[PDB]
Amino acid sequence: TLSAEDKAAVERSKMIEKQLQKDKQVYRRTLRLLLLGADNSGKSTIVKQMRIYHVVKTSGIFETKFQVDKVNFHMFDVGAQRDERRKWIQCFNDVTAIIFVVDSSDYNRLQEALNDFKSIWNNRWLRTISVILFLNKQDLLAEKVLAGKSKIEDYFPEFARYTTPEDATPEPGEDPRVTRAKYFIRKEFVDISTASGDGRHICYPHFTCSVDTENARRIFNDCKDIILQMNLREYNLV
Amino acid sequence: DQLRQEAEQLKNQIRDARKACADATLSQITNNIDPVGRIQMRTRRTLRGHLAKIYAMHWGTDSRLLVSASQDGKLIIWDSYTTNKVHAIPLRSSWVMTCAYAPSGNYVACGGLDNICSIYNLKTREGNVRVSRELAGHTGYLSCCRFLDDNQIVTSSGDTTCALWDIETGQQTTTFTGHTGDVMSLSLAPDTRLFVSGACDASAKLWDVREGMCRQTFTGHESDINAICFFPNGNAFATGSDDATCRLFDLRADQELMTYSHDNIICGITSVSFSKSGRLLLAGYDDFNCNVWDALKADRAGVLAGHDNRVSCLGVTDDGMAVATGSWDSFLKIWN
Amino acid sequence: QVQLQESGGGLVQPGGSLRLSCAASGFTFSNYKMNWVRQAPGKGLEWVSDISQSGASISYTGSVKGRFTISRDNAKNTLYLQMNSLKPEDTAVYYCARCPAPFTRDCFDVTSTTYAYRGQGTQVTV
Amino acid sequence: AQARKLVEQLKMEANIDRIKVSKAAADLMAYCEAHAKEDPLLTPVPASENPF
Amino acid sequence: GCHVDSRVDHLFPPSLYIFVIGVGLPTNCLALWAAYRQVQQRNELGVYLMNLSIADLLYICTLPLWVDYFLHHDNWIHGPGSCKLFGFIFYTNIYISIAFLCCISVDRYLAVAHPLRFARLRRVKTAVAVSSVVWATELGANSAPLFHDELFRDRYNHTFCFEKFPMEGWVAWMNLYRVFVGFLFPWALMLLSYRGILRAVRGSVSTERQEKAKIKRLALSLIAIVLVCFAPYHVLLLSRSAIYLGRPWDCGFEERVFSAYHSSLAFTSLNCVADPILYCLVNEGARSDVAKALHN
Ligand SMILES: CC(C)CCC[C@@H](C)[C@H]1CC[C@H]2[C@@H]3CC=C4C[C@@H](O)CC[C@]4(C)[C@H]3CC[C@]12C
Ligand SMILES: CC(=O)OC[C@@H](O)COP(=O)(O)OCC[N+](C)(C)C
Ligand SMILES: CC(=O)OC[C@@H](O)COP(=O)(O)OCC[N+](C)(C)C
Repeated sequence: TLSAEDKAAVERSKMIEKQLQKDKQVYRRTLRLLLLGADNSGKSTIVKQMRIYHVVKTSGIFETKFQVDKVNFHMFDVGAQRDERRKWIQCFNDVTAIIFVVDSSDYNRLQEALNDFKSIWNNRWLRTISVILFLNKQDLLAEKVLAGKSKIEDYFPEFARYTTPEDATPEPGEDPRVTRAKYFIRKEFVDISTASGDGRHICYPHFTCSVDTENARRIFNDCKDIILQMNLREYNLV
Repeated sequence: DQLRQEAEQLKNQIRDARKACADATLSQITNNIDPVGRIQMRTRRTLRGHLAKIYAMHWGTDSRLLVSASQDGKLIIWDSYTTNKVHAIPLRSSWVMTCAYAPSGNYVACGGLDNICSIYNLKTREGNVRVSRELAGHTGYLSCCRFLDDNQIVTSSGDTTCALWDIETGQQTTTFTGHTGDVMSLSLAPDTRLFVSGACDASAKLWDVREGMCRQTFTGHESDINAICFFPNGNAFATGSDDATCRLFDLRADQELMTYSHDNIICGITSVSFSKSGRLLLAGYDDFNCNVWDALKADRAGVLAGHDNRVSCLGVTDDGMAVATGSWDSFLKIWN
Repeated sequence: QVQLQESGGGLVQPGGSLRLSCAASGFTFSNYKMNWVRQAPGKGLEWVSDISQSGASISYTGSVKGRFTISRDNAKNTLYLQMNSLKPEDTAVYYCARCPAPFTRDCFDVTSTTYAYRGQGTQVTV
Repeated sequence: AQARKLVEQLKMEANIDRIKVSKAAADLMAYCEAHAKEDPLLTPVPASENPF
Repeated sequence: GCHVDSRVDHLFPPSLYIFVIGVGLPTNCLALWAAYRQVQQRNELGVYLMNLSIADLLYICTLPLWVDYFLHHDNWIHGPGSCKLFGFIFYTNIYISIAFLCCISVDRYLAVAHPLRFARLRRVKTAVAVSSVVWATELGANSAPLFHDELFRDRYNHTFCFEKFPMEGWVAWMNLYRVFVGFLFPWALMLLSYRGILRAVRGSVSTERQEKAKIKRLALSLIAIVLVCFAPYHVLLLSRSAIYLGRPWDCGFEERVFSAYHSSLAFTSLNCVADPILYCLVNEGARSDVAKALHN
């Protein structure tokens, strides 16, 4: 009894629904990551390395697609956007993880980086997103520690009264002072993460360098762990 | 500094004039109107099909097809009378947050975190969606754009600047600047000659399309402006800020008319729109609920409690027949 | 209008102390986290300290941790910042930043001269 | 100096044609009372006339 | 056949069956509703849960016929056409439930131990296909009974549907296949899947201690409930089959285990209570969802 136009509309709606379901399965198959960091963090080097190892000046978003173990990863980098990030950050409340690159060798700016990390961690819409903190540029930090021309106590006086954890195993080939400084920075970040995160919010601290070629492996492992955690709840395992 | 002293003197004079004119609260005069009855809106047909959060939507002239933008990078035309989807336009940029329906429906504009506005034609002879025009030049992300003519489009970007573009030449006809914070919401008067833009500086500025300069400014919200709507008469507008309060202002009086707030609301007004008569004000809140307030009494006419996530968009039809609200749960609900 | 006026400061010899008073008007002081930041000449802004809405939680930057003290009075909606043992490296313009939204402990009040809820600052020189 | 632009905008704000709030309130009330009948939301239309 | 009788046949079986019905009906419907909600979210786990709930509901609907069977001591009043179907529904629903529990365990093992792999397997379409294959294999591989008949009446005012204690060699071989394939193999697969899930959780440095121990508790309870519900019946069945295969038509065995057989069969029905509980109600989110739906 329905008119021919109505029937054509129903058929078109069914076709659109099928296409939307296919797009949904494609979207679910791939994983989407958000890359953030300071000016000195070295985001450009990391993204170039990822593009070349795992393959319009007003553009505001740079999307690089790489594959690890046949798992597609879409990393978004913010470009031509104003430094006011209180607004657009809300759009990334569905990303699987946020890879935040922090220059551990820049003491003057390590506290601003820590404050930004704290703000990201405590945001109302980002409390469900795990953060993969990458302390990049470790070579400069090690060189500065060996030279001794710069003292962490000038900016972090707690470093003076800090002792290397006994449980942790220091690298045999690394200077004890470098390991102690890295562990102190990681401890600060971990305390920031754990002060208000539990049950549905985890931070993964790792030490990496711009020259390292195994960052993709760590990112893939992080994503595997995050999907495991999500499935634990989605599959009623709790 | 002489400039600072002059600015302070002008601000003090404006404040004194406002205080003298605003002798008493406007609620006392309006209280003579009888209380409005219980408007218990009920859902009619929930919409599914989106795979991500819904951030924008606008009603067409025919009041039958409504555009909707989802963060997965899709624009879907939803038929209110049937729920069938007419057009589905994938976008190169996933993070699309703005979309609108042209008065004639010939063109649809959209934007996202990218600083490029994409316009497509839904009446292509071939029948395949194509990028009719790509407006570029903006420095920040597109927040919201509203149509006023089939030949020119007004858009607001995240660079604290609004731009009017001519679709024919594809260049910035004129630019509006002065905002300190990022422009969030936009609204055009019925004459399409004046428009009000809100930003994160807790101030709303009224500009003229032809003049190309700031006309008036409206402070009074405590926090960032998240939504802005024009009263049907066109001489007043209503804003919704992060302070969990809504304010109505008059372009002629240059003073606050009514304030809507309550102690139990500690979340911000994501969306604000007016009905055809303007008596009822609808506001979306982060608590997964929508509230309806009396424009003259600020009474809670009704509460829409059915929603599984944050309420990003809200709008009323040109004829006021029904209200469609979108949320982060990838669902749009129509209430009547 | 959201007005955030700063008062105090001046020239003090090394080893002295100062107290900067920040006065708020046009908004509820108790509903917002308050922040104090500094911007040294020829350098970017640096965050000094912050106080929660109720004042039960306070944090300080490592540079002046345990030396400066931040206190807020909701009766007069005023915020005090007392500085002790000034040094030449502390010469900078100090701003009273508000948090962008209420009922949230996360703030972004270190923006480069575009924040709306920051005041016009006090220049402390040593 | 950018402050010059700000003061130039401010001096224009003093040239607005201010109108007594009473007249605007009366006009708004008249508009609301005239358009109250034509608003379906304020007065729920019969289910038969409702497209939904 | 054999003079086999007992005073507990008319007390324990029917009381247990009425208990099972009364608690399954309120719970199985809610479990099916939760499974349908999960399917609407395109969570393939719901399909297996929905099929398990359907099988449980069918078993419950079949149960009251045996309640009449035990209300009047050992007799069948309905026709052969009736218990022809109902005794192939009753016996096969158990193994269907075990198969779907195994399917759930395998799906969760794939989800947890291999979060980023086997995307083609973890789909609603694939889940439906697997469920259809399971149903076809279960109804058709346990249909050998249907070839034969019922109402194997003897003296001592006894008549049996499938309970021909003086059984036949083919019944004994059917029983051997039942035990080994239907019961032990799915249970072993489920144990392996849950062991792999526990291994994956242990290897995860992100999971907290409390949730780690909670997962261990839930998995071990799920494993142990299957044994508690099904083992008592299966050991008795295997003993009967072995006795017959060694000493054909020597009915001296059922004289000592007649009551135990029926008690174990009734005890098996208790798994139609524990399954919906363990799979839907114990979950915090699902419990809250069903409570909200009921309170509305
Ligand atoms: C008549 C029937 C229901 C009686 C059977 C009782 C059930 C509830 C018993 C029997 C075996 C039990 C399990 C045996 C071992 C463990 C491991 C322990 O670390 C947590 C509890 C857990 C997982 C038990 C939970 C309860 C359990 C499943
Ligand atoms: C989800 C998945 O990977 O599927 C595995 C499952 O489908 C295997 O099915 P079976 O156990 O072989 O079914 C036979 C049933 N039985 C043994 C007679 C009770
Ligand atoms: C359908 C079929 O025939 O195959 C099923 C089988 O593949 C399932 O695999 P699991 O038993 O879960 O392996 C677990 C191994 N473990 C525990 C990690 C060491």
